[PDB]
This record gives sequence, structure tokens and C-alpha cells, in this order.
Amino acid sequence: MWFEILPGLAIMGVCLVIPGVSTAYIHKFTNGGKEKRVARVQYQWYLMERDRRISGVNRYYVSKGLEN
Amino acid sequence: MNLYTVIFINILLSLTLILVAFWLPQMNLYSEKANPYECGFDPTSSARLPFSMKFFLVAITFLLFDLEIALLLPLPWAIQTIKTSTMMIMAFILVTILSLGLAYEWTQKGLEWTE
Amino acid sequence: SRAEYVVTKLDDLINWARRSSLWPMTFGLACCAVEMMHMAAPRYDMDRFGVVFRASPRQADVMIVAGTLTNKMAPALRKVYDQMPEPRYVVSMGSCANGGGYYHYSYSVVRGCDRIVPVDIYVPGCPPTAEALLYGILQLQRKIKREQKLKIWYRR
Amino acid sequence: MNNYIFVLSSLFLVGCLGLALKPSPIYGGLGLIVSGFVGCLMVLGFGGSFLGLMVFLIYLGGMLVVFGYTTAMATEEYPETWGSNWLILGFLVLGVIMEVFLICVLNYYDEVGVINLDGLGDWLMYEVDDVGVMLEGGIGVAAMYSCATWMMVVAGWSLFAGIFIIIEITR
Amino acid sequence: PFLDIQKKLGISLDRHFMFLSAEQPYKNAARCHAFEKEWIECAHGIGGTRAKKECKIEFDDFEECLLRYKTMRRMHDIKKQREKLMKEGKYTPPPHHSGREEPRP
Amino acid sequence: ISAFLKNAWAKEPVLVVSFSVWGLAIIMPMISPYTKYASMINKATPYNYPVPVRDDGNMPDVPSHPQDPLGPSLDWLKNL
Amino acid sequence: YPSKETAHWKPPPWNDVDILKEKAVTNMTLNFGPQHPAAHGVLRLVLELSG
Amino acid sequence: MFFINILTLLVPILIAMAFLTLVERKILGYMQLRKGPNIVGPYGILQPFADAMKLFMKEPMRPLTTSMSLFIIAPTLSLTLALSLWVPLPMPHPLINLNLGILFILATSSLSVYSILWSGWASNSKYSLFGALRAVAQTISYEVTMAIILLSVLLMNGSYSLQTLITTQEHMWLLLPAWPMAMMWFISTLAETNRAPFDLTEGESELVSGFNVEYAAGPFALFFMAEYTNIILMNALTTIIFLGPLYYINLPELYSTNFMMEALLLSSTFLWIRASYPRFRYDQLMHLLWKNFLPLTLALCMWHISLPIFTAGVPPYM
Amino acid sequence: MPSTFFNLTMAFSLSLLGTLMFRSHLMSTLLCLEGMVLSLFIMTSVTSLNSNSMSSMPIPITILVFAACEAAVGLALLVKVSNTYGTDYVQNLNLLQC
Ligand code: SF4
Repeated sequence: MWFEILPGLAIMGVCLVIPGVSTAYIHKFTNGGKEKRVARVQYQWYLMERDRRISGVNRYYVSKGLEN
Repeated sequence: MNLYTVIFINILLSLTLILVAFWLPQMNLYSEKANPYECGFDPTSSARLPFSMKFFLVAITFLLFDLEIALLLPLPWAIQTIKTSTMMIMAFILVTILSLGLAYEWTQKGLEWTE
Repeated sequence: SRAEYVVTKLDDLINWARRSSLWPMTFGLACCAVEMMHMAAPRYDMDRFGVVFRASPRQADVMIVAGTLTNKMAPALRKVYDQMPEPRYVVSMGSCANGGGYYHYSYSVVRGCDRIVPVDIYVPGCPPTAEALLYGILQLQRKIKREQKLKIWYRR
Repeated sequence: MNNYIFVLSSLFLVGCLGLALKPSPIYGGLGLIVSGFVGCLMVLGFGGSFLGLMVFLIYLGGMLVVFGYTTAMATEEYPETWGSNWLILGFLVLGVIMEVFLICVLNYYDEVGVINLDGLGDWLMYEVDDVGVMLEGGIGVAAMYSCATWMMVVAGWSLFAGIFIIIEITR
Repeated sequence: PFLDIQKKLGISLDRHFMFLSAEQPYKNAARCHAFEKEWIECAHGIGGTRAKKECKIEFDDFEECLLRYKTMRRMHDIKKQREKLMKEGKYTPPPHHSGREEPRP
Repeated sequence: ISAFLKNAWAKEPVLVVSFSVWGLAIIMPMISPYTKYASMINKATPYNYPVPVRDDGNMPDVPSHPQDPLGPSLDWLKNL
Repeated sequence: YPSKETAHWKPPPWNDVDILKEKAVTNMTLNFGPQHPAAHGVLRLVLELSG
Repeated sequence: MFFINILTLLVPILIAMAFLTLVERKILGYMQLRKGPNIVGPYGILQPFADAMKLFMKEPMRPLTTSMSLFIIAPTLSLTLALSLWVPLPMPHPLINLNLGILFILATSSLSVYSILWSGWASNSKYSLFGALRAVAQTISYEVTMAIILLSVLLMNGSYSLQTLITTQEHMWLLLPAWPMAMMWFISTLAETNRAPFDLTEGESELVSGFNVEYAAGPFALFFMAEYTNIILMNALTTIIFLGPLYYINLPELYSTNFMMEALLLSSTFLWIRASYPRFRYDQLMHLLWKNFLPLTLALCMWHISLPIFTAGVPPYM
Repeated sequence: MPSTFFNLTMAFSLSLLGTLMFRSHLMSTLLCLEGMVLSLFIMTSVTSLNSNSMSSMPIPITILVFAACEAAVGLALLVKVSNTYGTDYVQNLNLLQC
């Protein structure tokens, strides 16, 4: 019947959901728990560079709070 | 660096597939297999003879319309202007001119094809 | 176990691919083409067996000679066979094609397509039933299933 | 990454030389598309995004139409490629080697005046508004709709009258 | 312009983006805004021939700001001398010039 | 000539809708009451630093603090 | 003032039109069969096409 | 790690296309009252791999009359662009955040035409030339209206970046404000992918095969792979632009799943249409577009320039 | 910047050389005209971006607009030329010598 279309469509769906989930998780993991910052504009790039220079480890995601 | 990396990986993947395709299968090459194809009977002429185009006018009109799309594309940034009256008036003028040109070419049987 | 074992399994995979996906070229010369169409029809459904028609001989595997092979036609059939890429197989369906058929003693008809091309499977009939042609296709799949090309190379 | 823009410019020169040697129009259009891509990359490296993407788009369309016309009208039985004629092939290789020699000669004669293979890439981008917001070329090109309105007026009339002109010419 | 129709009518179809100091979108000043303004104001009033001699200082400064040749040569000389010293083993760069510095926010 | 328009609506609907929406686009900006607010919002969007002005003592209107009652107010946008 | 080089020149036509050799318009020839999906199997419909 | 991300974005997409072939064949079968593939593995799940193997193991061919350079280049370019276009897509976080993502997509897709064109010329065969020139006509049709459609929706999006579309449709679908634009976009994508009804560049009936008449084995496989990657890509683009999924910053996987559902449904709709409808005559395709879509598209472009101004709803830049 | 501008100048010069030195095909000459246009566009855009003179970036797009218009006129002339002399070879374009 029509139920036999669903198998290949299931393989489809898994292979099409894998990309987004994978990229999101990789971004979080490689940017330390926060989704990748976006530099649409030179101001945001400047802020990210300031964060990198302030981290002391040369990584923009490492954050410093009032304790600093 | 990342866009370069991804596009280079794509290029390498495609090239690797091409190389596999061209160097894996067993090859038996002879003239009949390598000659062009035309539905069973040998060609009667070359494929490089002139091939008249019946839509040349709309080809050039496509060039012009592509450039007018070019003029239109800055609109998303333009709309942030403080001179909205002028922006809107100029965009309306441009689109109206496009429409009138299309209307003229339509009424002069331009979008039709030569026979 | 042995390089022979791995080569045998590789050959098995090779033939599994080739037999599971074989694309007949859209060739049809007379009545027997109608029974080929019916074989394509829903009731038997060639596609179910992985068989799908393709027009360009450049993208085909099996040439199903369906119908009489007239002298005038013979050169065209020979060239399309030659232009098919290897590996390629020829299936002859109908008396018209296996031999001269009803028109065997005529001045125009080539008495059998096997004279113009090397045939693999001969399907008899007039017209062979769509079921008969399906059985012939399965026979060709069996023929491919026993190939031993890689094994013959390794032993070579 | 210091020689990036110089390499792109050199590849652009190579593409333009190939175009100049006027091979068959099909291969000329191929080389022209490659040159357009190189120019887009150069503009993007200099930081303009809209302009480079823009040439790429416009000229994909333009060279499509050029393909159509050349295959409808500018075709021979035996189209000539770059390697078809030893004259063209030899002058292509000669162009490459002579341009390299000229680059070296200028480098040695004056190391700063024009070409500076020493410090190549140091003097690409000069100033940047680090804390600015709008800096992208899109805003500048959108100036047409607000300040440089005369510019868009003339361009639009150019296209509008172009339609009539081509209609009558092809009549 | 050969016909001063724009000046007569008091309109500026194309006179308002002639140079770098002109108004730019969203008040993003260009490179050498100050130098070009100085040159333009110096040359205003006095004719072209007088300007070519009198406003020479301003024009030269603007050329320097715009094309930057003397700065390029200055840097080339510095780096060539540093390379010579390094080959002779006379000089070593400081940590910050070598990439190891204490970053400033 | 209502028959002409009505036959057009019957046989060549696309052109009729195109011309109608073109007319509506030209008309509505004049009719609409909210047209004024577009330019005001664009001006409101503060994209450059508000350079302070030296207090010479002759500047009553300009404020001395962002939270002072003087100067532009954006409540008209806050409840546009 | 004639010259050996130009002796083969002729006066231009009174109207600008020049009696030019007729261009023999050649139309492509296409087999369109027999082995074609739309040729019913055994038709060599040699077509003469422009565009 | 970026390489792991590249793998996780390419391998699943290639598998998705591979199985799209099977899904097309089975859906067409069950809609034509037949079962389609169902022998090669349980429910025919191994048929795509069987066919890929057969194609890559069949002899590759270099006809004597071909321009071998472009003959080998164009397929590679087709697959390269097909894979590349997946890069900027936000699902929801993009692999590569380009500010002018939509312009990137437009330019790359427009370059895809040159694969067909150069392949058709290099084949040096009459049917191949026919296919190349029909591709010329198809592009001349679709591009002019595609660009204006995207501009019209962008006037409400606010920017050319795709990632902005998610926030724009955080409350509703773009379809409701602009279904008229959406249907023309859908037909235009149909035309662009060379899919039926506008399957003219490879009209198996008229021409035995268009550009890919002299191409066999792995090169032909590359062309087919690029085709069925582009189908999924365009359906994904529709799902992102219109038919906006749901974004909850805490739950990205919800966006991922909603996107997969909508893209799968639209890709199936493509095959539905293929089975349902006949084919156009490329002159009729061109007339359709230029004389119906283009006028209305231009009028809607002016309408959507007006709407932000007179509704006081100009979107935020950035 | 300076080396890139020099290279672009050489590219334009080579395109102009190709334009001034014909080679049988008129469409090829039109393509060389295009190559010159593209080199000029790139030079203008680079200059504007490097100067940060945003008020000048409309000018390059107008360059493209008018270059496209000229190319369209050229292609129409090619249409007429082929419809007359059967091909696009410039040798046949010599009726006005007398
Ligand atoms: S074999 Fe019999 S049924 Fe088949 S084509 Fe010949 S006469 Fe007809």
C-alpha cells in the first residue's frame, strides 16, 4: 500500500535532520556552551576582538565577569 | 577560511568521483562506440553549424532587465533612508519605466518568436 | 581466509549491482513492443525488479530486440548496440527476432537478430507473453549473477 | 595569506590575456566568467560585498546571452581553442613569462614605486571604522535612491531607451 | 561645466559628490577628509594657476594622505634594515613584535 | 465603457490585477495616515554617536542629561 | 586620380543597396529516429530545421 | 572540527538525494497503481546504492567529437555547485553565515546553468545542442522573475541574510503576507530545477536526452546527483523563506525537525506534480513567465515597496 | 593596493590591445570590450572601497548599466551583420572602401 513509501522517507527525514542538529551541537561545543557569535557588522567584530584580548587565553568565548 | 575550506572540499569530492569513474571501469574503445549519436543513423552534418535563435530579441531584453534588477537590488538598504518620499517616488518611477518598456515590446510583437 | 575469498565477495557485489540495476534501452520494432509495454504496465511492473527504461543508448545496459529486424533496420540496430557502453547485454524477444519468424523466408527480413548482434537470452513467442519476457529478464539476472570476472582476473 | 590579493590580481591578468588572444567566443566567454569570478573575489577581499556579488550575477546572465548568440551566429565548423593554434599558444605562454619578468624587473628597479613584492599584503586595507555600524557597500550603492538621484535617472533612461533602440535595430 | 545650467537654476544634480570631503551616507567621513578640506578651502577664491603654486603644501599633504608613498617607503626602509640586522645577528624583536604581548582591552 | 473592463476581468485577469495593484501602490501612501511615521522612525533609529554640544549658557532646550525631560521623546513610537 | 591598386574599384550603387550574392540558407538535418522514444520504433523522420 | 561539520552537512545530504531517487520512483509507482522498486533490499532501500554502483562501474565514454576539457569539467561543476549551495542555509544555525546569503544563492544557482550549457556544446551532437539552447531559454525565463520575487519578500525580511528570516517569521509564516509571491516562487523553482512540467532541458520524448545524451556512467551520475540535490535545496529554500518553521532559542532541534518535515513534504510535492501534469513547449514556458508572472511580479514589487512606507513597518537593518 | 592597481591597469591594457588587434570574429572583439569594462569596474570599486568614499559607489553600478546597454546594441548589430553576410567574419565588412 502507501505505507511502503514511508521507509525511504524515514531515511530521508533522518538524513535531513542530522545537518542542523549536528551543526548546532558542534557550534556549542567548539564555542564553549554558547552558540557562535555573529559579526554582521564591524562593531560586533570589534566587541568579539575585545573579548578575545580580555580573555587571556585568546578565545573570545571565554568570558570574564565582575570578578575581574 | 571556512568558505574556502568547504568549497575546496566540494571540488575535491567531485574530482575524486570523476577520477574513480574514469579509472575504475573496464574500457573497450572503438570508433563506432565513440562516434556521436543520432537515433541509429549516422550524422548528416556537423553539430557546429549555425543554429538560428528565434528569441534573440528577448535575449537582449533579458540583458536589459537583468541590469534593471541590478538597479532594484539596493532597495532593502535604501528603505532605511530618511528621505522616504524621494526613495519611494524613484522606485515607483523605475518600476513604471520597466513596465512601460515591457508593454512596448509586447505591443510591438517583440516577445513573440520569429518563424 | 584468502584473497580468493575476498575477490569472490567483491565479484558477488559487482554482479549484485549490475543485475539489480539494468536499464533496457527504449528499442521496439513491431507487435512485441506492445507486450513489452504491458510488462511495463502496472500488473507486472518491471520497475519493481529495478528495471527502468532509458532512451539514450549511452545510458542503457540491455537491448531488448522486440520485433522483426529488417535489412534496412539492421545497420541502425548494430550501431546502437555498438554505442551502448560496456558491460552490455542483448535480449532477443519474439520469433521475429530470435529467427526469421513468420517472415523468415522474405527478401527484406534478416533471419534473426543474433546474426547482427551477439545475443544473451532468447525469449520465444509471438508475441512472448509479458510474463515470459519477465522470466527472460530474471534469467539474464541469473546469468549476471554468475560472472566471476574479478576471480578470473585474480587467477589470471 | 599575505599574497592573496596579489595572486588574485595576477590570475585576473591571466584571464584577461586569454580573452585578449580572442579564442573561439565560447572559450572566450568561459575565460571571461573566470575573470569575473576573480574580480568578485578581489572586491570581497577589499571588503566590498555587494559590488562583487553584483558583477558575478550580472555577468553570469550576460555571458549566458553571449553563449546563445555565439552558438547561433559566431560559429565555425572547427572552433579554435587556445591550444588549437601554436601562434596563440606561444603568445599565451609568452605573455605569462614576460609578465613575470616585468614584475621581477620592476621589483628590482624600484622596490616601492609600483610593485613591492617585499611587504606584499602589508598595504591592502588602510582604514576601518572599528566601532562603526553601517560601512558595507550596500548603503553607498543605495545612495542612488536618496542623494544621487540624477544618477539613477540617467541609468533608468539608458535602459528604457535601450529597449526601443534594440527593437528597432533588430527590426 | 560648459553650460552652467545647474548653477543658473540653483540645483545640484551632480555637484555634491565631486570629492572625498563631500557628504557621505550616515556621516561616514572618508580617508583624508581633513586634508582634502584644507586643500579645497585653500584653493577657493584664488584661481587654478595661482593655486598650483600657493596651495602646494596642502595638495602635497593630501597626496601623501591619499596615495601614501612616503609612508610605504619609510616602512620598506625600516623592514629592510631590520632584515639586514637579523641576518647579521645584531637584532632581536621584542616579545610584542614577536607575538607575545600583554593584550590591552 | 464598463463592458471593456469587465471583459478584461473575464479574459485577461492577470493584467487587470497588475494594473489594480499598481494603482493601489501609487494611491495608498497618500491615503494612509501612518505614512508620516516611516521617516520619523528612520530618524529615530540612532546609528551615530550623539556628539554633545559645549554648554555656553545660551542653550535652554538641549538637555544636560539623557533622563532629563528636555529634548526629543520617543513615546509616540513607544505607543505608536 | 586612379591607381593600379584601385583600378578594380567600381562606383558605388546609385541607391546604397548592393547586388549581393544570395546567401544559401542551410537548414540543419536531424534524423529523429529510428531509435527515438517518440518515433514509434521504426521511423527515420529526417527533419530539416531552422532553430 | 569544521571538517566534522562539513562531513555532517555533506554525507547526509548526499544520502538524502540518493534516497530521493527511490522515493520518487516509489511514489510515482503507487500513484500510477504500481508498486515501484521493492526487491533490492527491504522495500527497495538498497536500490539507490545499486544504481549508483552500476553507473560508476559502467564504462565512461569519451566520444571522438567531444571537447574533452569542458566535457569533463561541466559535470564536476554541476555537482560542486549543488553541494556548495547547501552551505549558507540556516537550519537554524548556518554552517557559514554570509550577510548576503540570498545573493550568494542566486549567483551560484545562476552559474549552475553553465554546466548544462558547456556540456551541451562539448557533446558536439545535435540533440545536445538542442538541450543547451533550451536551457538558455529556461534561464532567460526564470531568472528575471526569481530575482524580483526574492526582492519583494526581502522588502519585508529587512536584509539579504537568510538567518534573519527566522526572526522575521518568529510569529507567522511569510506565506500569509505573500502567498501571491509564494506561488510564483514555487513555479519558478520548478522551472529552475529543470523539473516537470518544465522538464524541457532533458525532454526524454522530444529529445532522447538533452545535455546528458553523450554522457554515460559516472559523469551522468554526477549530473543526476546535482539535479536531485538541487530539488531538495530549492524546497529547503522555500521552507525557510516562506512556510517559516518554529524557532525557540532554547530548543534548536525543534527548528531542525520542523524544517525536515516541511522540506520533505514540498520535495514530495515536486514528484506529485511530475506525475500529475504534462510538459510545456519551451516557447510556451517563456510566454507563461514573461507575459504572466513578470507583469504581476513587477506590480507586486511596487506594492511591496509601498507597503512598508504606508504601513509604518520598515524592518530593522541588523 | 598599488600592486593590485598596477595589475588591473595591465589587464585593461591587454584587453585594449586585443580589441585594437582584430582576429576574424566580431563577437570576440565585443568580448574584449567587455573585458575592458570589467577591469575598469574593478578598478573603480577598489578605489572607492579603499577611500571609504561611500558617496562614489553608485558610479560603478552605473558603469555596469551603460556597458550592458552598449553590449546589447553591439549584439543587435551582430544580428544584422549575420543576417546579411551569412556569418560574423569582419573580412566581409569592407563594402565602403569605394
Ligand atoms: S514475434 Fe509475433 S507478436 Fe512479436 S512482433 Fe513478430 S509477429 Fe508480432
